[PDB]
Amino acid sequence: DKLHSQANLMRLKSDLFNRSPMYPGPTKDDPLTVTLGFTLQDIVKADSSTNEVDLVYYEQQRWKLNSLMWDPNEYGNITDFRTSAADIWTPDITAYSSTRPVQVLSPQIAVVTHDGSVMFIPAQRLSFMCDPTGVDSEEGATCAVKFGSWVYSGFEIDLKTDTDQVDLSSYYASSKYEILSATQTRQVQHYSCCPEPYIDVNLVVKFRERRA
Amino acid sequence: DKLHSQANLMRLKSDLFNRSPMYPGPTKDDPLTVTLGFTLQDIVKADSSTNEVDLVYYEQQRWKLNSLMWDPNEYGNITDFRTSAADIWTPDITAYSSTRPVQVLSPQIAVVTHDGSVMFIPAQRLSFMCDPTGVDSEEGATCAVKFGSWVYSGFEIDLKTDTDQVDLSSYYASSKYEILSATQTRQVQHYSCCPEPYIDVNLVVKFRERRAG
Amino acid sequence: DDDKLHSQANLMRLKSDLFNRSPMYPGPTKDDPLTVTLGFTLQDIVKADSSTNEVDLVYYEQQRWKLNSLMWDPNEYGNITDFRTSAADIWTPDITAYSSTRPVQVLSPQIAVVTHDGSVMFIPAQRLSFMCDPTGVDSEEGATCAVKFGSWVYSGFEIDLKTDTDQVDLSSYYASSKYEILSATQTRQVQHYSCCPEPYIDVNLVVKFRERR
Amino acid sequence: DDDKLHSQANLMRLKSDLFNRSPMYPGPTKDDPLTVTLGFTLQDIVKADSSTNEVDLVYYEQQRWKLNSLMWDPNEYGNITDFRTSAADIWTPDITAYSSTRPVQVLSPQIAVVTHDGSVMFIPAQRLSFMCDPTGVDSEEGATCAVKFGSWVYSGFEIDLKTDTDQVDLSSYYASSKYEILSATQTRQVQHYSCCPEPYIDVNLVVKFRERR
Amino acid sequence: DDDKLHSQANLMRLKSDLFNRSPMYPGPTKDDPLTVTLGFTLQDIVKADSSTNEVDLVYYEQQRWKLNSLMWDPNEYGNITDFRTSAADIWTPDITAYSSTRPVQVLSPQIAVVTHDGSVMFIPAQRLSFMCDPTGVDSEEGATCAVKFGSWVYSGFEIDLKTDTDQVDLSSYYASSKYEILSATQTRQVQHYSCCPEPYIDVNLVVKFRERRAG
Ligand SMILES: CN1[C@@H]2CC[C@H]1C[C@@H](OC(=O)c1c[nH]c3ccccc13)C2
Ligand SMILES: CN1[C@@H]2CC[C@H]1C[C@@H](OC(=O)c1c[nH]c3ccccc13)C2
Ligand SMILES: CN1[C@@H]2CC[C@H]1C[C@@H](OC(=O)c1c[nH]c3ccccc13)C2
Ligand SMILES: CN1[C@@H]2CC[C@H]1C[C@@H](OC(=O)c1c[nH]c3ccccc13)C2
Ligand SMILES: CN1[C@@H]2CC[C@H]1C[C@@H](OC(=O)c1c[nH]c3ccccc13)C2
Repeated sequence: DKLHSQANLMRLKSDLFNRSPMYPGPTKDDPLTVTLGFTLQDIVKADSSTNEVDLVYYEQQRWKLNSLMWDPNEYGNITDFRTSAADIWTPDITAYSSTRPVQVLSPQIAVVTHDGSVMFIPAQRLSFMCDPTGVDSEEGATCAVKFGSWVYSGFEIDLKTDTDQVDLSSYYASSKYEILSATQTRQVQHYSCCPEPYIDVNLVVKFRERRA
Repeated sequence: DKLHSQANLMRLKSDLFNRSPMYPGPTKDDPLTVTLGFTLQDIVKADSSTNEVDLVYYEQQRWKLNSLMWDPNEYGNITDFRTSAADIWTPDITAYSSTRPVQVLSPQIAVVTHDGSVMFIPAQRLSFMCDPTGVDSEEGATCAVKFGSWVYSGFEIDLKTDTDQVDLSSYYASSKYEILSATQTRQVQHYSCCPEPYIDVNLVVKFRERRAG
Repeated sequence: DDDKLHSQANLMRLKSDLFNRSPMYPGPTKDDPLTVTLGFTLQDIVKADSSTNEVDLVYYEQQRWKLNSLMWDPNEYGNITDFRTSAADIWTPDITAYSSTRPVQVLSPQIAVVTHDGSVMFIPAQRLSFMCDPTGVDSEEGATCAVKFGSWVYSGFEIDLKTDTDQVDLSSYYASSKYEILSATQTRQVQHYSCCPEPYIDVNLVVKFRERR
Repeated sequence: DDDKLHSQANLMRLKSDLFNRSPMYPGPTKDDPLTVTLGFTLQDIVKADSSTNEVDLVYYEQQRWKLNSLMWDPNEYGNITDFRTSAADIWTPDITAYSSTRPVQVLSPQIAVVTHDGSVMFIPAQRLSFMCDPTGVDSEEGATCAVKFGSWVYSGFEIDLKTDTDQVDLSSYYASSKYEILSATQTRQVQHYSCCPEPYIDVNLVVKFRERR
Repeated sequence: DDDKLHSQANLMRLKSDLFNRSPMYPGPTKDDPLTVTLGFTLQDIVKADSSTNEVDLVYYEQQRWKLNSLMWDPNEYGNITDFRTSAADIWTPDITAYSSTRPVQVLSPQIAVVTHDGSVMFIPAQRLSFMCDPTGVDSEEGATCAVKFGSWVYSGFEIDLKTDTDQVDLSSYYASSKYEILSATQTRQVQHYSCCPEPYIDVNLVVKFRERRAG
């Protein structure tokens, strides 16, 4: 009974991975749109001696590849499966103003659905460039960090959000810092280096030292 | 004789691991219950500048797979064996409010028994979100951290505990912090992101600074 | 959708032909020397530690070189003119900070852009602690420090370096840094060491900076 | 020159026969138990942190055991009596500090010595933080602490431990340490846990130390 | 174009001939012993912590040895006399600090230079924390500390060591370090241990240093 479902799932993964060579990533002729979102859990530290702030959050990443679709009826009605992020292509979404390598807090496992879509939710701790002047005031401090592909232009990787409101409903209630507001907004960057635009989602956080 | 038992173990492992492929993990039609329990060894530090607390504890993980069963009589009466956690599938049990990657303090080796049960006991150090206010009072401070699958819903991984009492019999007797109470409780919740419930075990610790008499 | 499928097979075939149908490039020799263009984009001076004389910089290191072994005719691969690939898939130059005090910490994906003429562009973002006395940083005149970059093991007969400009790119310098940049230059130098009879090449990064006020 | 060629050939053949022809030792069993000889050489107490009750030791661990599967006749292999090999080529015991607070940091190469009677010698140098209250370190009496080392997953029925002496080797203890050693002993102990019907064996390192005067 | 193509081919063939056509060198033995020439270049004393008696040093080690198994005739390979290769491609000696307090942090690419006579030059740069009491560092006489380097697992019957000079290279020492070096020596020694029937060889690096002053 369960033997058959296990066999079917193995067969599906072999047909998708071991049979077909890995996705070479997007191109101008085969571009990809990645949906990004942020769930802020904690501002751990705001360092005014170096202007770095440490955030704990997760990143919702979603995209769709035709090379990952399958007919459930042809695979025991399996409609999704979990797999190691190392078995699939994942986008190179990067903070543009980190000061330390990102520290990964969640399992590098993703969910693949029969329509070819992938959902990958990396939890992480990030130190980024942030002047916390005003954090000890009622108006608070405002910092910002952009997330995008490091190496793919908007012709290969476009980004989008499902909303411009950051999810603060999991934010730690006894953090040293309360969040006043947090937005997440698509932007188009034209850097002086590079003819091709680079797309990003800009996370803007207004925050202050917790005071009743 | 011992040469034989050694060959029997090598055979069993070859049969279990190298014959059928890796267990692809649970599915809604083949769901798995993971039994979780905690053994708290030390509250190492409570940082009020950041509201992070560092715990040293073990996490008892137990589950059972049909694909790991064998007949002991077909293998020289071997009833269990130890093996690298890399040789088997393991659940993606994750602290939901960690602030640093968890640091593993013990060997990544599991015990597999002939009924297909796996016992895995990783010791580790965790920093998590905790406001230690009141730690210097008679009432002490209270913090909590949930643990569960990151990627699997309750329809794929369920959790349970064998007791609601955290195991304190190995708690370091000269810690800077004394434990007032430690409980572990199964919870079910919905997140706005997904239509399925997710299961966690919530570790709640009440603690205060040790004082001399 | 077949056209998207075709474009993918073209890319998969090109990489297969460049990488898997030949052994990696063995690096440069006296007979086939390489020129690496180096350029720096200063993002932030994060920290200036006067107790240890170390300064920490966040910057991109632009690296560019060209190999005949990476050339292809786009017309034979459906007009594919460039592609992105893991820096592990190709040879990369061993460009090293000569006065680092800690291992460089990499902040961006290790992915390069390869073009049909055989040119490679690799732009790693990095945090570097290097040797620097920040005395004067809290004055109008400010502090001056310098760090040299070059091959560790190739002399100027095998790896030559150049810059496209002597001016460090400051267009991405963090506007609310603790430190403002008075000037930042990048200059090719040639050195002889006592060890070795051949000259080594480096690019010297000189940065003048002061506490923002 | 030719003879060195023969010697190298003989060693490569031995290693190939021991490692590539037969599978790796699956570890000890109830029917084929193993005794590991364990001893400690304490080099330094680096740090004692009274705010977290963690002490940091630098030491080496002497580990020795013997496997029939690693035996060979020297006459079959050009009179070779022993060799050095990566610890990855062989099974090693999962000897673990029961009260560490951070992952152990390895200071020496992961290479072991294998002798023709199947005995193995492995001497990992390490830095360990462990649970220790340094109260009294600033007195003439000093402070005492203890840390036990044993297998994480094998009971006394699979791995037994022994010591050649109960005296910790202090002959390489750093003479200018912040802490002088008053005593250091290593004692086999048998412990029962409520979790487990089988006892586990450990070597308990007890150190008495004080601030150098 | 065609001259460069050819030289690349010769090098590719040489490396294949050295690495794939025989298994990787099993290291030295009593019958096939090796001498490593060792030397130190000190770049910076970054930190001297008197709360724990640890000093942090950035330096590089010059390591040289020679193997018959890495020899070739340049005339057979387009007159190639040397090449650069990943240190993972070759055996390297397990030269270890005897009194480190933290793992070494590597600051240079792990690549060595191989020459047709079978000699290997490997120059690992690193930051080392080692056991060192800095008392007297705030005085004219300074502080003196020492750290030995040698093989961890091979005795003198398998790995011998030599220096080219007793004078540590201080020419590249960081001129604006918090600490000035008064002197640095590097001396071969023989150590006998109770564990083992034969002695182990080390180079003892002795450094006299003090807080930088003026005038
Ligand atoms: C997301 N991106 C990061 C920064 C901009 C965009 C693309 C990559 O940067 C570049 O290509 C260059 C930067 N500076 C340069 C100078 C000469 C050539 C290229 C670049 C990585
Ligand atoms: C234990 N889990 C963590 C958080 C909830 C549950 C499942 C995983 O989260 C998601 O799938 C999403 C979170 N936020 C989202 C937003 C849009 C789509 C998916 C998600 C990882
Ligand atoms: C950029 N480089 C670093 C330092 C100089 C140049 C080449 C490499 O060093 C050497 O080969 C030697 C240094 N000191 C030595 C002493 C004896 C033999 C060789 C060397 C690495
Ligand atoms: C050295 N060892 C460490 C601790 C005891 C011995 C064996 C391992 O622990 C267990 O199996 C359990 C601990 N607590 C438990 C609770 C339920 C089931 C098993 C255990 C790891
Ligand atoms: C450089 N070396 C370090 C220390 C001496 C030499 C060889 C290695 O040590 C041993 O084998 C033992 C030390 N102490 C012991 C006690 C019983 C058995 C072996 C050893 C590592």
